[PDB]
Amino acid sequence: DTRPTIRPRNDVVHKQLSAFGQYVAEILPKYVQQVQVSCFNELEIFIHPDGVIPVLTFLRDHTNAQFKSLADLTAVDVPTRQNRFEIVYNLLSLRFNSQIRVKTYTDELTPIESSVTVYKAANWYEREIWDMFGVFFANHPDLRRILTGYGFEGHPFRKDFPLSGYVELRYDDEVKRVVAEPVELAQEFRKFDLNSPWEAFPAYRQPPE
Amino acid sequence: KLGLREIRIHLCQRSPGSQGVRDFIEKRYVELKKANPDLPILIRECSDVQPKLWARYAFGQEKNVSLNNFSADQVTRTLENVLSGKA
Amino acid sequence: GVRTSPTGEKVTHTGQAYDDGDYRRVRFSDRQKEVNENFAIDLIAEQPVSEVGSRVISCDGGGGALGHPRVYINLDKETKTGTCGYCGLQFRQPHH
Amino acid sequence: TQDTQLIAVDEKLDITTLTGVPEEHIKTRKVRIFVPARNNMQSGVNNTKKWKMEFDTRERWENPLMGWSSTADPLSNLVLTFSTKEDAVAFAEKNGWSFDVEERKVPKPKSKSYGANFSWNKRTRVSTK
Amino acid sequence: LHHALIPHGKGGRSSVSGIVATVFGATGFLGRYVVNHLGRMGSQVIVPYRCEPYDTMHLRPMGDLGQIIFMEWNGKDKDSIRKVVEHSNVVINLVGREWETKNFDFEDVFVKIPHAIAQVSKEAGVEKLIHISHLNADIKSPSRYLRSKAVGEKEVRAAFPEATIIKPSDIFGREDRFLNYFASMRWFGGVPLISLGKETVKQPVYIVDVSKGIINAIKDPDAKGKTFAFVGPNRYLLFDLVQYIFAVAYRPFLPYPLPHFAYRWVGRLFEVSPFEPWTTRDKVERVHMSDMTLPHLPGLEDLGIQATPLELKAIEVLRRHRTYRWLTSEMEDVKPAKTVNI
Amino acid sequence: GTSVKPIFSRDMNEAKRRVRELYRAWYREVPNTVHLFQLDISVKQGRDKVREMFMKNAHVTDPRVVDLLVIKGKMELEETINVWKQRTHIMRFFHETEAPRPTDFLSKFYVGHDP
Amino acid sequence: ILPGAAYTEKSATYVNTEGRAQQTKVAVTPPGLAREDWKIIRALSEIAGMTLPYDTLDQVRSRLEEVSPNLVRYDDVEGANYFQQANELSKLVNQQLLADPLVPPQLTIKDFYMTDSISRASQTMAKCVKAVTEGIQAVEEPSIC
Ligand SMILES: NC(=O)C1=CN([C@@H]2O[C@H](COP(=O)(O)OP(=O)(O)OC[C@H]3O[C@@H](n4cnc5c(N)ncnc54)[C@H](OP(=O)(O)O)[C@@H]3O)[C@@H](O)[C@H]2O)C=CC1
Ligand SMILES: [Zn+2]
Repeated sequence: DTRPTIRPRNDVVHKQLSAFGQYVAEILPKYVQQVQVSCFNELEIFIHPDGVIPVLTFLRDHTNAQFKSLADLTAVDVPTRQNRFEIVYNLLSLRFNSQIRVKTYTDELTPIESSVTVYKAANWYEREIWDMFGVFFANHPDLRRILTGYGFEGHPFRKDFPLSGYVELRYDDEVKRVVAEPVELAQEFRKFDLNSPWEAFPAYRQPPE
Repeated sequence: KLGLREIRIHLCQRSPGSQGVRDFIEKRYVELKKANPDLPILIRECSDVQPKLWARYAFGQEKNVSLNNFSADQVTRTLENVLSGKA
Repeated sequence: GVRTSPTGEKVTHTGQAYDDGDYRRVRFSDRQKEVNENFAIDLIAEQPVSEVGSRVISCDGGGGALGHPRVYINLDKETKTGTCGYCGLQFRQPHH
Repeated sequence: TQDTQLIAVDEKLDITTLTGVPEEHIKTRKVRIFVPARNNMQSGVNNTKKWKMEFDTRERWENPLMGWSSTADPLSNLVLTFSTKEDAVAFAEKNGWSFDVEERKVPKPKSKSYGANFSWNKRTRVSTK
Repeated sequence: LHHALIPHGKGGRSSVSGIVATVFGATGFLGRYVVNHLGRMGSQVIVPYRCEPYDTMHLRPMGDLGQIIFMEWNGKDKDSIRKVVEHSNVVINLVGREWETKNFDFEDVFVKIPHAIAQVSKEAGVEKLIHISHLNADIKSPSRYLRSKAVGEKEVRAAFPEATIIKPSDIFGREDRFLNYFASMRWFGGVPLISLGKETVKQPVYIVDVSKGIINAIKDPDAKGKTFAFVGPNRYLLFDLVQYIFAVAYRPFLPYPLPHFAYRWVGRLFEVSPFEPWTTRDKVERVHMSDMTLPHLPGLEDLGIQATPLELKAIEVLRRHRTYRWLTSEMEDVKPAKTVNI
Repeated sequence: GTSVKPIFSRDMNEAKRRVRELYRAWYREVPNTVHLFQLDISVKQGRDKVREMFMKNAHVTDPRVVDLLVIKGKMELEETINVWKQRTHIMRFFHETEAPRPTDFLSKFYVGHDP
Repeated sequence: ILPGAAYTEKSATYVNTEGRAQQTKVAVTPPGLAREDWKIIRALSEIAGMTLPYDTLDQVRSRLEEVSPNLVRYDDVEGANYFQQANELSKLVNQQLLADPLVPPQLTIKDFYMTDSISRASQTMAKCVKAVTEGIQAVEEPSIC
């Protein structure tokens, strides 16, 4: 084939995903702000934060969507935006053999309606989002830290949280108990600025401001 | 001891609030310097600054007379007021 | 070879040797200060200077793929020899 | 355009008490907002298009052992990227960090003409090509 | 200071404190704490040991990699002492033994060993030698422990002039043989206080306070040549002190009065044990002897430290001795005993 | 821009209300927590440490923020009640092992380049 | 002798000959026990009793603003004026010229290199002045990588 290295691209899936994207957009124009199909046939739906519950319920219950499995629930921390956190939902439809992406936005101080009602799988995913990033979710049953140690300060996955953290641990013999101290690395993490100053992909050349 | 050590004038280049001191300095400053050649009158100007006068007295003391919107005659009358006392 | 320091400690090929007043020496007591003896700075000198009747040469360190990347040395300056940067072997044009 | 029990929250965002940063690393640190200059060794410009946030350097001693560059300041390798100065300068005091901002240096346009290389009168005529 | 001894960091494990300690006999009660306090600040402590390396294992995780160096030394060997103190800034002496071993009596371990340590340290060229001796050190006290200590500190003073000498009164801590010793006396029927312990007056001092006192002495520039005396804030009568111990331990109290000569006999009886003796005759004299106040010598407070009362850190030692009936009792249940004016 | 929907509290008054009983829920069990975890420290220094932690978070003047610490303190109370934090986690609040960092400019100049 | 901080070891404020007041940043902390220059003087004043007001870099920079407001306007040339007034004052007093020709201290390359303390203590700079003084034969190394 003329493209033995380039990954083949499917247009039929692109058309089916695009048609469904318009379908969902017309169904709930109250929350669906923009929708796009990526080059590698993946659909993303951009909803308003208030539409977290209604949009998910429609995708879960509609006969023409039947997205009945929350694959994962994560957020991407982008400090340059007004709402730095960007909650992302990934759903899979077993009946129609397709996956969808539903993404919202949220600043530091704003609660999001927990999707525990629609997807009981979200319950533990919600705690991770709050623990790693700090996004609080209202109506969550048992919202608490899930991964970080007890009495942990801050939210690690935030881009403004240092990788090495603020506190290390040590067994102090004077108190005969493991204690916490300010971090002091034997060798500091050698940061590597390895971004070439030459443009990589002209396709994503952001127009000048 | 509070004998006069230095006088600092901070004036804006184009602000109308510092217009009066500009009128003073083009005319009367030279005559003042002939009167007190030893005195270090400082005219460190700037942009968008409230026209103020600093007078450094001995033993490290500094008064902060502010000549905001003062006219040229007003600026001069403030000056001789500050240096009226030799100490 | 290895030169001993005045304080009585072997000096590494990098020239490292602890000062007499340096406290960071108690580590070596009841142990041994690891130093290599085959000083690469010396051993490369014993290699004979190859003589080839060509303006330029190609050195790969021997072994083809097992050596260093192939470089070309310009043996034009008759004043001195041309040495491969990777391995250090010298070359010289015989009276050009 | 959203009736969600809206209340007046005029006061500036002060999330500092929630980020968990200790007291020391929240005042005595002076962050810098700047557009990084191009690496003068190179000529590309694709690294001078995003505002960067960085923290002032601190002590960096040498280990009693083999001697790496130890440190005790966690906010040493933290570099943040912002697409606009206003977003960058807003992230500083929202997190409660004293900042100084350096304006972007735009290379001024320079008129270049090949014909000037061979000028009848002007001293810009070159002696080699 | 040497080019490699300039202090660096923020006092943490990886921070370079700049002091190369040589804590002698660190495999013990105070040796454990002083190494730890030196370990936190990042000080290369050259810890010599004569015991099994296993008994020094607890010492390893108190300093950054390469900081704590273990060396083998012998008391009756100048070469071993020289080897450990050849590269050092400060040498800490903590060798001691409450009983007389077959190969080591009070004379050997409180005068002979401190003499060799002090003499070799001066020849080596160290800056400060911190030597420790009992507060009750006296040349005429019958207890050879106090008698040997008094001779040693005078000798160490002669050999090393600017050698700070510490005179702690009586340490108490997790493994102190002072609070534990009295708490362990429940097994032997009742507690046989000598003359009911109505005359002996003691001034126990917290072990952590002594440890930080030593460290502050190291960094202090005025400690050169001084002779400190470490005492606790309060001062306790022996009978009431043992009352506080057994009340905090919630154990039955049987104040048996026992004649002094008889006590010297039972101390002899317990001395026969080849292993660690429960108590010796010299130990009986020490608990019977009081801690005289020496206001002329500088106190603990002068080393920028605040003393910790025993009634504040009492449950630390006696929580273990409490049975299950009292393993969970609070701290303030038992109030401090009688406090004779200090 | 100046208006954004709240967490739990509509203004400072009810936000302060949710602080009070949180302090109430923190006062009562401190002797119980000390008993539960075999705290070396007495009850008294437990109570003011709760007070001091509540005190340091006083400059907050935003209803949304105060809700966040209020709910965060609730989890901290929850973690302490059902023995989720051990002695080491509790003793973490009492900064014991670390030496006091002096506050005078002279001492800082003596020890390092710390601003 | 009081060890100070080099220009790469402090966040200073240097003013060029054109009037622009730019600032440097701490590239690496001073070696050994050497501290920042302004903190040394401020600490010295505290010991001597006459403690200075400013205690932080922002404070001393604010004090710098009070003495001269143009020392804080970073990367901004504050244009001066009143040349005529300076000219009139120079008309006062009379100092006469001399016959000594205007000879700059540095006429050739060799004395451009060895000027300041950092340059004088430099090793790579010593090779340069060595190179320009004598011929090429005194400067060469087996330079390959
Ligand atoms: N109340 C008190 O007990 C007070 C004690 N002091 C002094 O403090 C010092 C240490 O006390 P403490 O830690 O409780 O004592 P320990 O018996 O608990 O520890 C003594 C230390 O000295 C070592 N040591 C003792 N004798 C010898 C010897 N002959 N050869 C080699 N090493 C030896 C021990 O080694 P190993 O562990 O292998 O036996 C151990 O490291 C002593 O000098 C003591 O007199 C001062 C004031 C008060
Ligand atoms: Zn080669």
